[PDB]
Amino acid sequence: AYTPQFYPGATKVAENRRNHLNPNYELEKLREIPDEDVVKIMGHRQPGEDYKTVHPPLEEMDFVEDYARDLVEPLNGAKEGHRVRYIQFADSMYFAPAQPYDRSRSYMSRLRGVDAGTLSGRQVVECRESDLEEFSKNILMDTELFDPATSGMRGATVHGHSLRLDENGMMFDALQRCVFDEKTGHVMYVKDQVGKPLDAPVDVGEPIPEAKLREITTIYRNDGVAMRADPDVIEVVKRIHRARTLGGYIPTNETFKGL
Amino acid sequence: EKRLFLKALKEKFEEDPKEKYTKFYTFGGWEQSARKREFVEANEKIVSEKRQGIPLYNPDIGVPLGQRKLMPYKLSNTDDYCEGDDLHFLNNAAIQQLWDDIRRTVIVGMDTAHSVLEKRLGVEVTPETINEYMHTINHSLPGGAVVQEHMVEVHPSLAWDCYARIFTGDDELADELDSRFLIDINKLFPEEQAETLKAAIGKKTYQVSRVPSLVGRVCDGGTISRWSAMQIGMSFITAYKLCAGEAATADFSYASKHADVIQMGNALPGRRARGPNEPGGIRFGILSDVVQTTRVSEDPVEQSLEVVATGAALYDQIWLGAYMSGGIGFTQYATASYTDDILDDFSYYALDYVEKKYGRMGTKATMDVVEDVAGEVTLYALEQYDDYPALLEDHFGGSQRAAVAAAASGIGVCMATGNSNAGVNGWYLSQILHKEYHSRLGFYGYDLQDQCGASNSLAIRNDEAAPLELRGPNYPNYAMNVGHQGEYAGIAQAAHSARGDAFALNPLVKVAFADPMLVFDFSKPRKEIARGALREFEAAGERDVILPAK
Amino acid sequence: WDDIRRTVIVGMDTAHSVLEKRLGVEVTPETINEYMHTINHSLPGGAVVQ
Amino acid sequence: VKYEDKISLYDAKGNLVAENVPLEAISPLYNPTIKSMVKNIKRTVAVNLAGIEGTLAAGKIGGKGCQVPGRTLDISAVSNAQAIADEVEKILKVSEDDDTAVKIINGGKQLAVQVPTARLEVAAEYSVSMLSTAMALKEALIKTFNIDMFDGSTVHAAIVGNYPQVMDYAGGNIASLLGAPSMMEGLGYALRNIPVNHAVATTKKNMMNAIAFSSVMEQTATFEMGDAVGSFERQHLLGLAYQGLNADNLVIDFIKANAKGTVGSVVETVIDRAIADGVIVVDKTMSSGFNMYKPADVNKWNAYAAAGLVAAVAVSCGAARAAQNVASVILYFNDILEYETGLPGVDYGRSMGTAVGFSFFSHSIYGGGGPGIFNGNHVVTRHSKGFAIPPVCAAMCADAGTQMFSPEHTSGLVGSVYSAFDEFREPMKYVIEGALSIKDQF
Amino acid sequence: VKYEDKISLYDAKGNLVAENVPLEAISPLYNPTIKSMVKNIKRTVAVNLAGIEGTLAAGKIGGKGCQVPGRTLDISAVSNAQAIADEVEKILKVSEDDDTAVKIINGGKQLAVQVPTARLEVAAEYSVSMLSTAMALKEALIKTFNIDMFDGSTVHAAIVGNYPQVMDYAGGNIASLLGAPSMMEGLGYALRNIPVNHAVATTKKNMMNAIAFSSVMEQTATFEMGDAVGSFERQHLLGLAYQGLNADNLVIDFIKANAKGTVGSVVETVIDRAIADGVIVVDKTMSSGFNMYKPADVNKWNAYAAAGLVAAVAVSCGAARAAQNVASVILYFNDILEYETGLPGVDYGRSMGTAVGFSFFSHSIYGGGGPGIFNGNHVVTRHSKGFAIPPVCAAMCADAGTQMFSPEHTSGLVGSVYSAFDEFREPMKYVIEGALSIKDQF
Ligand code: F43
Ligand SMILES: C[C@@H](OP(=O)(O)O)[C@H](NC(=O)/C=C\CCCCSSCCS(=O)(=O)O)C(=O)O
Ligand SMILES: C[C@@H](OP(=O)(O)O)[C@H](NC(=O)CCCCCCS)C(=O)O
Ligand SMILES: O=S(=O)(O)CCS
Repeated sequence: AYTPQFYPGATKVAENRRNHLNPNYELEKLREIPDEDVVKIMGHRQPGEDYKTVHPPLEEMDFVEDYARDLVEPLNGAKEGHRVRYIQFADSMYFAPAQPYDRSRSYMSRLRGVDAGTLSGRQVVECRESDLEEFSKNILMDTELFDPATSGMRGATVHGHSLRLDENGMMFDALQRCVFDEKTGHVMYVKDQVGKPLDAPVDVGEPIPEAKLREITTIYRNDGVAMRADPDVIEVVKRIHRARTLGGYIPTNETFKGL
Repeated sequence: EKRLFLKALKEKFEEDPKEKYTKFYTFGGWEQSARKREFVEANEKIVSEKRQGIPLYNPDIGVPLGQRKLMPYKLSNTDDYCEGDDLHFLNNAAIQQLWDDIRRTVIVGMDTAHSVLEKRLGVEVTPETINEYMHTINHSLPGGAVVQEHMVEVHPSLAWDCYARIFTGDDELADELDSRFLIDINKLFPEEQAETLKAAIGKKTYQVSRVPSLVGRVCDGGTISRWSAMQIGMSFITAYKLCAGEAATADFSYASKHADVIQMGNALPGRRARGPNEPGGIRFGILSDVVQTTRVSEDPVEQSLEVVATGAALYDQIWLGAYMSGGIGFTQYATASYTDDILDDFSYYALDYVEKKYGRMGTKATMDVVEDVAGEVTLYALEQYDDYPALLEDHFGGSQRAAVAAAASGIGVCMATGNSNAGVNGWYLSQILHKEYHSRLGFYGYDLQDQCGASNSLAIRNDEAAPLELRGPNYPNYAMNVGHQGEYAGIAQAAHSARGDAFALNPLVKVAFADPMLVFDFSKPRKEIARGALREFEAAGERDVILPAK
Repeated sequence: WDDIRRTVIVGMDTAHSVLEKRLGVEVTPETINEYMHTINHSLPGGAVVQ
Repeated sequence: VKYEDKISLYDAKGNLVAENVPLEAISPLYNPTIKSMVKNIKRTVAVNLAGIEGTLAAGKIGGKGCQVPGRTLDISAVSNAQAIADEVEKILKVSEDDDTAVKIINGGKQLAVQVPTARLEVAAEYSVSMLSTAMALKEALIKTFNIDMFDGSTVHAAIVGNYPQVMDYAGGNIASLLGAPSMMEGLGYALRNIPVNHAVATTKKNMMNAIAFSSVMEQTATFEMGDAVGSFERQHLLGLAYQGLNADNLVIDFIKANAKGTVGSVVETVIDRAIADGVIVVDKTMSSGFNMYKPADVNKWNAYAAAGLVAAVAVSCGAARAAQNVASVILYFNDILEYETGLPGVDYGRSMGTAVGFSFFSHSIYGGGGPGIFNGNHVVTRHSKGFAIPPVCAAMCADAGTQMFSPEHTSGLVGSVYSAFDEFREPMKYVIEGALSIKDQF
Repeated sequence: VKYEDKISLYDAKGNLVAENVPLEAISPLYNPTIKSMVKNIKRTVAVNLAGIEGTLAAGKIGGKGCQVPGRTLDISAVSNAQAIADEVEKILKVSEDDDTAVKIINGGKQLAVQVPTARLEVAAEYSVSMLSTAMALKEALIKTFNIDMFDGSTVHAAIVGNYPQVMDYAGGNIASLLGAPSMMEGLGYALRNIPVNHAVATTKKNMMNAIAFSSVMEQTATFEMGDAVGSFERQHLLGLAYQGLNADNLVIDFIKANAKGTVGSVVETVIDRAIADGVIVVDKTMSSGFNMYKPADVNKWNAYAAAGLVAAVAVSCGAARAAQNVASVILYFNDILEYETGLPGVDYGRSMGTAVGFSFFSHSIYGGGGPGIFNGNHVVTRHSKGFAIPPVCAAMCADAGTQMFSPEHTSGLVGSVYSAFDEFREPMKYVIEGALSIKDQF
C-alpha cells in the first residue's frame, strides 16, 4: 500500500510534528491525573451526576434507511445522545510541547468525530462529553502534549500565548485559574477553564524542564531550531504556493509543466 | 543590532526588549491607565446627571482589566505617544474627519456643460463667467439661496468646511481663473509629476465640491452626490442667464451634473447593501490616489506605508470595525500597521534586499522572484518576532504579526517587479509560510482569503480576476475579514512607487485631494491621527450654534 | 431621526431556549438582571472579555 | 379559445393583411416571433474590439477618468478579429449543429456574438451570455497574443471592468440589451430595459416598426411581471394589438384624419370612432347637457384610447417635427379625453402619471436627459404598464434632428448589431406573419 | 467528444450501473435530467394555505411581529383547497396541454404549483413563476370567498409580505427553492442561492442524494457563471462526476475503507488510490526523504481529492453524528493532504479558505449560524466553485438532532413541497439514467 510520511523536514521540530501527526506513535506518558480531577477542571459537570442529553439515544429515535450513513460506526457518546462539550488550551510560544495547528492536525488524524478549531491564542476541541472526557484525560492531559507551565486550559479570556513568562516559568493568565506552589514545586488548578472557582485545588504535577521542552516542542524559533535550518519545509511550502497559483491561473497539464 | 522599532520598545517596556521574563498582577488593574480613570469619573457624572441612576460603565463586571501592563502606543515616523483608547475611531476625531473628507467629495467635469452652453444654449463662456459661476456655487453649495431672502437657508457657521474648487489641465485657463478657489497643479506638485498629471488629465476642466460634513453626519454617503448635483444645477442656471426653453435646460442639466461625475465609492449589492461614497466601495487604487505622499516624499517605502496607515484606519477601524461589525471595534488590528516602526523596519529591510539582489525595478514579474523575495522577507520578520520578546508582547495577536509580515513581503515583491498582483501573490506566500513557521495564524477563519488568494491572485475568471488597484472591500474574498484591506492598498501603492508614478488609478482624485482647504491633510495621515489622539484636531460637523449651552 | 435610526428590538426568547436546551444553562430572572447589567455596560463599548 | 375578440391586421402602409385574426395570435405566449426576439435578446452580446485595443494600449482600465500606469498591453485586436472570432466561437461552441454565431462588424472593430441556447437552457437567468462571452474573449486574447500570466487581470479589466468590486459592467467593452438582474426596478422588470433610442435605431427610424418594437417589449414584460394574468390579460393583449401592431388600422386612420389637426381633433376622432364601433355608450345626460359616457367594453375602450394616444403623439410631433412634445401630448390628451367624455384615460390615469414623470424628467434643471433614453426600468417611467412608452418611439422617429440624445449619438452600435436580424429591423411585419402562422390553432 | 476520459457509474448503494461512460454524459449542457431539473426548479412554487389562513385570521400581515388591527379576514382556505387549486390552475393554464399542475399536499394544508414552461420561454428570468402564482392566488381567493374590494390589499399582503416596499417575499406564505434576484451577491449566482437545509429537506435527509443534488446545482451554477468554459470545463465536469455522483465508486469505497477511521486515514486512502490509479507520481525525493508528488492529471487529481473530502466529511460526521464538524473536517483534510503529499488542496486552497471562513462564522459572534443556513450565494461560502457545499449537505444529513436551525425548523414548507417530485428527491438515480440515455451519442 502507501506508507504515510506526514511532514517534510529533517530537523527536530519536523520530527516532533511527524510524531504528533502519526497515529501509530505512542505519546510519552508524563503525569497521572485522575478522571475526576480532569472532569472537575473542565467544569462542564460535577463528577457523580449522570451525563446530560441533547437528543434521545440513537436506538430510541428512528431514522430513514441511509446506506451511506449507517456503515460508519458512531461514537459511544453519540449513541447515548450525550451533549457536545469542549476542551480548550492556550499554548505558549516559548517552546510549548504542542502548538495550535499541530494540535489540530494531530487531533483530526488521531481522534474520531471531533471538531478542531485553531487560533493564535487558543485551540479548542468539541466532542461528545463522555468521549471528550475519555480522550482528554488519556491523551491531552497526562502525555507530552501538556505542560502545566507553558500550556493551560482556558475557556475564556485567553491571553498570554505570546507574552513573556513570569518569574516561575509560567504563562500569564488574567483569571489565574492555575497556580504554581513553591513548597512542593507542583502546579495546582484553583478554577475551572471558564473561571469558576473549585472547591479544592487539583494538582496537575511538576512543570516540564526547559531542556526537555527544547527537544519536544513543535515550534520553529531563532533561539530554538529555525526554519532556515530546515530548507525542505520551506521548499514544500513554496511548491504548494506555486501549484495553487498555477491551478488558479489555468488548470491544465501544460500550465503545470512550469511547476 | 539596530532596528527601527527598538526605541519604541524601550519607551513602552521597562525591561530589556530582549528579556524573556517579567512580572504581572501588580499594576492595580484599570487604575494604571489615566484614560480608564477619566472614563470612570465621566461615567459617574454622566450616570448621576443624565441617566437618572441607570448604570453605564461598570469595570467591575467582566474581565478584570489591567492584569498586565497596558502599553502606550507610538505613531510611526512621529515622536509622540498615546494610549490605545485615544486611537479608537470613536475617541479620535482625526479618523472621523479622515472618513468625512473622503465621504463628502464629488468631482464633476465641466467641459460638456460649457460646450452645451456655447453651442446649444447660445451663451458665451469666458474665464470671467467661470469665475462668476464659482462664486455662485461657493455661496450656494453649503446652504445658500441666491437672491432669495424668502427661502430658508442653512446657518453659515454650521457649514464652514464646505468649499467648491476648480482645477484644469489647461494652463492658460488655469492662470486666467481666480486663485481664491483654484487647485493649482503646477504649484502643488513637482514639475515631472505635474507634467504627468496634466498629460493624463488633458485640456479639460473639473470642479471639486466638498459637501459640508454635517450633511454626511445626518444622512448617509449617497446624499453627497445628490446634494452636489442639485447645487451645481442651481448655480449654473443662476450665474449664466439662458433665454432658451426648458427641454434645452434638461439637456444642459444632464451635461452639467450627470455626464462626468466621479464618485469616491460605488454602491454595494446584497447583504452589504449601501449607497455610494461608503468605505466599502472605495477601490485600493482610489485610496492610494487619495493619500498625497508622492507629492512631498520620494521614498517609496514611506509612500506605501502612509497608504497602509490610511487604509488600516479606514477599512479595519471604520468600515469593518463599525460599518460591518460594530462594538469596541478593531483598533489594535490596524494600529499594529502604523503605531511602531515594526512595519517600517520590515519594509525597509525588504526594499534593501530587493535593491541589493534584483535592483529597484530590475526584473520582470516571474514566479521565482516572488517566491524568494517573499520567503526572505517573511523569514526575517518572523525571526525578528522571535528574538525580541517585547516585540511579540507588543503584537500579541497573531492576525495584528501575520498581516505585518505579509505586507512587508508584498511591498518587497512590488518593489522588485512593479506588478501589484505579484505583490499580493507574495503576500499570500508569506501568509502560508508564516503559518508553517509558527504553527499559528490569525483568528478562525481569518485566512479564508489567504488560502484562496494564491489561486485568485493571477486568476482570469470573472469573479476572481481583477488588478489589485481595481480591487476593494467588495471583492468577494476581501468582503469580511479584518487585517488585509489596509495592507492591500499599501501594496497597490507600492506597485507604483517603485516606478515613480505620479498616480495609481485616477489622476482626478489625486489632484482633488491635494486641495489645501481640506480639514484632514492627507499628506501626513499618521501625524494627523497622532494629533487627533491628543485632542488637538479641529473636526467639522459640530452643531454648536444650534444647541443650548447648558 | 437619530432616535429612530439607532433603535433595534431583539427578541430574547430563542437565545434563552438555546441556553436552556443546548448549553444546559438555567435562565432565571436573577440571571436576566445580571445580563441586563452586563449589556448596559457592553453596548456603549465596554470590555467584558479579552 | 377563451377570447372571442377578432382583429384585422394591417401593415405599416395601411394595407389590409388578414381579417378575423384571433386576439391570442399576437399573444407573447403564442406568437413565435415574440419568442424568437426574446431568445435573441437574451443570447446576443456585442463586443467592442476597438475599445478593448484602445483601453489596453493606453492602460485605460478602471472607468471614468481611471488609468493604471504600467499596465499597458499592445495587441492588435482589430487587425486579427477573425482569429479572435474563430477562437471565441470554438470556445463557446457546445455541439456541431449549434448556433454559436460570431460575426464581424464594421470591418473588425466590433463583434456580434450569439451564445448558443444550450448554455441558456440550464441557466436561471440571461446573464450567462455576457459572462460566457467575457470568459471566451479573455481566453482567446490570452491565447492568440501570448499574454504573460501576470497580465490576465489587465485583460479581464479591459474586457469586463471593475466587475468583482462593482457588480456590473461599467468600464468594459462588452454590452447587452438587458442589464444586470440585481439592478432592476422590480421583479420581472428585465425586459423593460431597452430605451426608446435603441428601438428607433434598430428599426432604422421607421415610426410603425419602432412603435411595434416598443409595444411588444413592454407587453411581454407585463406578461413576465405577472400583471397580464387572469382579468388583466385581455386588457394587455388588446393594448398590444391596438397600440403596437395597428390592429383595425386605428392609428393610421386617426393620423390620416388629423393630418392638419391638433390633439383636440385627435381626441374628437377617437371618441367618434369609439361611439361608432359601440365601444362607449351614453350613460346619462346631466342638467347642463353633457351626456356622460360609459364603456360598453372597458378593455376595448382602453385599447382605443391607447391607439388614439399614439396617433395624437404622431400628429403633434409631426406638426412640430420635434420630439420634445411627448409628455405634454400624453398628459393633455388624457386630460381632454377625461373631461370631454367623463371616461377614464389610458391605463386609468397611469398614462397621465407617467406623462407627468416624462415632463419633469425632460423639461427642467431637475430634468435629466431627453425622451430618447426613456425605458420602463426607471423609477420615473415604470408606472404605466406598457402604455406610455411606445408613443415616445413615434415622437423620436418624427424628430428632425433637434435632440441632444439623438439615436445616432446613443445607439449606433446597438443599431449596427441588432439591425441585421429581420425580426428586429421590421418587428411589425414579422410579428404579423408569425400571428398569421398560428391563426388556425385557436 | 472533445474529452477522451471515461467514467464508471455507481448508484447510492455502491452497485455498478454502467462502464465506459463518457465524461460529457453527465455535463449540464448534455444531460437531459440536469436540464429538466433546472427547468422545473424555475417553475415550481410552494404555497402555504394554512399560513395564509392563519395570517388573515389574526391580521398578521407586515412581517416579524407585525399586526394590523382591523384588517382581519375569516376564510377557510384549507377547507376549500381543492377549489382554490382548481381556480389557480385555470388562471395559470396557457392553452390546454401545458405542464401546469397544482397538487394538494398535506390534505390541502400546502399547495405545489408548476407554472407552464410557455410562461417562462418569453420570460427573461425565473421570477415570473412566483409573481404569476401570487396573482392567481389573489384572484382565486377574491372570487372564492367574496372578499370586499377594500380587502384585496390585505389579501395581497397575506400572500406576499411587503413586496412593493421590500423587494422580496419575507412575510408572505409563498416560497421557492431559488431566492429573489435582488439577493444575489454576483452575476450568475441564481442557482447558488439554495440553502443547505433546503437541499437536505428536499432529498428527505438522504446523504448520497443530497450530495448529488447540491453538486448538480453548484456545478450547473458554475456553468451559468461562465466559470466552466474553455479550459476550466473539464475540471468542473470531473468534480461533478466524482464528487456528487461517485463515478468510480470513490466516495463509497473511501467510506467503506474508513468505517472506524479518522480524517488522516481517509487522506491516506485517497493518496493510495491516486497513486494506484496513476493520477499522481513522485516528482522528486528530498534530502530528508520526503517524497514530493506531482499530478500526472491535474483535473483528475482535483476530482479524487474532492471525492475524498466528501468521504472524510461523511466519516467524521457519522462518527460524531453531529453536523458541527463540517468546517474543521473540510479545513484539515486539505491541510494534512497538502503537507503529506506536497500537492495542492481540493480547489487549489479555495475550499480550505471556505472552511476557514466557515469555521469563523459557525463558531463566533460575527454572523453565520448553523451549517444548514449556508449556501453558494452566501458571502462566506461563495468562494469554492462547487466543491465545498455537497460535503455540508452530507454532514447535515448525518446529523442526529444537535442543531437548533435544523431543516425542520428552517425548511418545512419548501422541503415538504419539493419532496413530492421524484427528480428533486432522488437526483442521483435520475442523473445516472439521463447519462445512460445519451451514453451512445458521444
Ligand atoms: C470572544 C471572541 C469571539 C469573537 O467573535 N470575538 C472575540 C471577542 C471580540 C470583541 C471583544 C469584546 C470585549 O472587549 O470583551 C471584539 C471587540 C469584537 C466586538 N466588536 O465586540 C473583538 N474581539 Ni477578538 N480582538 C482582538 C484580538 C483577538 C485575539 C487575541 C490574541 C490572543 O492574545 O489570544 C483573539 C483571536 C485568537 O483566537 O487568537 C481574539 C479572540 C476573540 N475575540 C474571541 C475569544 C476571546 C477570549 O479571549 O476569550 N481576539 C487581537 O488579536 C488584538 C485585536 C483585538 C480586537 C480589538 C482591538 O483591536 O483593540 C478584538 C476585537
Ligand atoms: C427622480 C428625480 O427626478 P429626475 O430624474 O427628473 O431628476 C426626483 N425628482 C427630481 O426632479 C429631483 C429633485 C426634486 C426637485 C423638485 C423640487 S419642487 S420646487 C421646483 C418647482 S419648478 O422648478 O418645477 O418650477 C427625485 O430625485 O426625487
Ligand atoms: C457574514 C455576514 O454576516 P451575516 O450572517 O450575513 O449576518 C456579514 N458579516 C461580515 O461581513 C462581518 C465583517 C466584520 C466583522 C468581522 C471582521 S474579521 C454581514 O454582516 O453581512
Ligand atoms: O477569535 S475569533 O475568530 O473568535 C474572533 C477574533 S476577534
